[PDB]
Amino acid sequence: PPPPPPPPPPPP
Amino acid sequence: QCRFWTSFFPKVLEMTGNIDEAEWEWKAGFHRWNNYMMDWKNQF
Amino acid sequence: IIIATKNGKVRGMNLTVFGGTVTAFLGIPYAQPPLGRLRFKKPQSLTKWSDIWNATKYANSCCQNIDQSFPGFHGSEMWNPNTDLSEDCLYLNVWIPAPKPKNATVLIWIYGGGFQTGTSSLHVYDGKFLARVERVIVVSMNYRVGALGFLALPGNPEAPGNMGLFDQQLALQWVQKNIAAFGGNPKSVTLFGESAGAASVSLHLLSPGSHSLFTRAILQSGSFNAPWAVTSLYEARNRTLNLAKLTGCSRENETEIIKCLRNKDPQEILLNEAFVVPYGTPLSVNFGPTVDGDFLTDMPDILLELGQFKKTQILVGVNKDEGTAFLVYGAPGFSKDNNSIITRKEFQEGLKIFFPGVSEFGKESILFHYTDWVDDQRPENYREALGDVVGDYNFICPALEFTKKFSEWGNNAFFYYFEHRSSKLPWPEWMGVMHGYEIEFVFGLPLERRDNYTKAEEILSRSIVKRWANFAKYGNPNETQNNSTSWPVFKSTEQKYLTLNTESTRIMTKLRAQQCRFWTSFFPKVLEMTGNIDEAEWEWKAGFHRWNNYMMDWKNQFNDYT
Amino acid sequence: VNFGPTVDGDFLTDMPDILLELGQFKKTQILVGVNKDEGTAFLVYGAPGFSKDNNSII
Ligand SMILES: *[C@@H]1O[C@H](CO)[C@@H](O)[C@H](O)[C@H]1NC(C)=O
Ligand SMILES: *[C@@H]1O[C@H](CO)[C@@H](O)[C@H](O)[C@H]1NC(C)=O
Repeated sequence: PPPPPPPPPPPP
Repeated sequence: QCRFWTSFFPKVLEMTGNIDEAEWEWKAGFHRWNNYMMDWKNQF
Repeated sequence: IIIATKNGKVRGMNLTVFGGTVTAFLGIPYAQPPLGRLRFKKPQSLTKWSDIWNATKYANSCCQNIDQSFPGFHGSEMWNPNTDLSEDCLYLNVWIPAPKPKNATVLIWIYGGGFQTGTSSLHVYDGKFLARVERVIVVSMNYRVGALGFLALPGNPEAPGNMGLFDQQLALQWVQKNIAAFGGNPKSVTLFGESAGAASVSLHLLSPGSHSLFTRAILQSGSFNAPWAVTSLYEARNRTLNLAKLTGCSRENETEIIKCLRNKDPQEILLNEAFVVPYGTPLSVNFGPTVDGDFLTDMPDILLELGQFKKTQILVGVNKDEGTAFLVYGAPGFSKDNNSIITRKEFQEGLKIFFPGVSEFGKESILFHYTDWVDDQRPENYREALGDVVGDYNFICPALEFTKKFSEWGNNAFFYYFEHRSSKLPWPEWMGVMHGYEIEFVFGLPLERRDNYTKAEEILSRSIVKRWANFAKYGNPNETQNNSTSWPVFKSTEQKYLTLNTESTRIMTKLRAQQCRFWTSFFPKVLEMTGNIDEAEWEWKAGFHRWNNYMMDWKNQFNDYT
Repeated sequence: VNFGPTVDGDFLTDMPDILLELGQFKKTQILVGVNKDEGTAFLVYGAPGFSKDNNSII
């Protein structure tokens, strides 16, 4: 399938 | 020694100093990712 | 058979052992019963007894919790006490060879049980065998354990702490006072004990009050410098205050706290003992030795460093698989009816169980340090590793460092490594030469042909008993001159030790030196990490590496799906 | 390396370890090797105590 998506970061 | 340098030392570098190079790397990952819409628009 | 002592005459009984006779006096009182107002106080000298006491049966065991994790299983139940529990428990037992020796060397047994449990009346502590075979006198005593032995409010004579230790010391004094009436030599006195017996004897090397009542010392798997052995002064006091809180004895001053605590039932204390520490281990000692100012006038490492202790010969050793006993008492996945194959995550969770307060980098480094495989995948790797971790952390290297530092002041030390797995072990094979399961060999049970041990185990037990007796008599644990392996001294340079098994005993050097080196010279510096970071970049890396490999997974077959 | 190789997007489309991880390279035989003391030369270029005219016990 079309793949899992990326996760974004938490920046401080 | 090489077991140490490949499998322990990187995780030791994982703590000292924390700056926007991680956010630089996320910019790299977003650039790694944004191409996948055409891979989503392969046939669809 | 009646022997007149300073307190009065005592009657004993003959036992027939190996075609000979031993005279046993079981349950001799050595102190006033610590009841009522004497509860939690230091021991009081025994004044006098009434007529002749018939010391022909074991006494009550002292109050303790009982191991009940495996009902009916001989492996666990053989160490549980087999008589009634009571606060009136300061009694000792003496086994003497018959006929009476004239100037015999005395062996004093100190039971273990991690300072929370144990009793001198176990079958595995019957001293008739050693008395029969080496014609020496053996004495063992019951001493207070747990909070009853070690509740501490230092400076207050109503409960100063280390009471159990002071019981031991007073018992030594009783031995000095009385051993001559038994045919004993007060100038040839040897102490021995295991896991807490060894910690106690080692503390008697440091305690000025103990400075002139014995000659030598045998230490089986243990010493005071282990992390679980001694509690800091204010952690002890804090725990005392917390037990008081749990029991409804939190008061203004100390003496009101003790007044209500002297009225509590022993069972209430026993059921409350387990909550004074927020995150305990299977080796956690709620109430144990501390720097009381009397028994310990300072932190033991400092006293040790300065050479202020009894300069004498020591005998020290350990079993091959010291750590195996504790995993089945809390870690998930382990079972005595399983082969206990665990995963990396189960291993890591075990690490969190046995090392609750250690930083994340500490866990990563113990994990890294213990996975340099000789051979992989080899399924039993992680299981043995975790057992190997606990023992290494808790036992062998502190014992060795103690020996090293003791020998730096010029006295002879001899170290053994017991490597034989008993043919009668009820526990599975994977647990090997377990903690505490050398004592039956120490006490000579395989010499008894009716006991289903092998001939080789009889031979082994004869050889260790012979060398032990020679060490006791002469300070040198030789066996025979000619055709016998000599036991060399342990020196900080060569660090020679003796292997113990039935095949062949031989001399090796620096047992697991690299692992124990890690625990003494790297591990202390790991609790100094103290850097609590935002953890968000750390958790970001945690999700980021899985982002990387889950990203890898796509084009593995994206190229194929074309 | 003051000025050196980087991810230019043309020659190198990503950080090289990732490309390595993904098998995106020429599939052929290679011969690789090293000398025992590659690093000694650099100590006399900054580390205190070292000299090519010393026995450099530190
Ligand atoms: C170990 O014991 C548990 C129960 O405590 C059991 O569920 C598990 O199947 C066993 N693992 C084995 C035999 O590998
Ligand atoms: C090495 O050289 C340094 C300075 O270059 C000097 O201080 C040191 O004494 C030398 N060591 C020797 C000659 O062993």
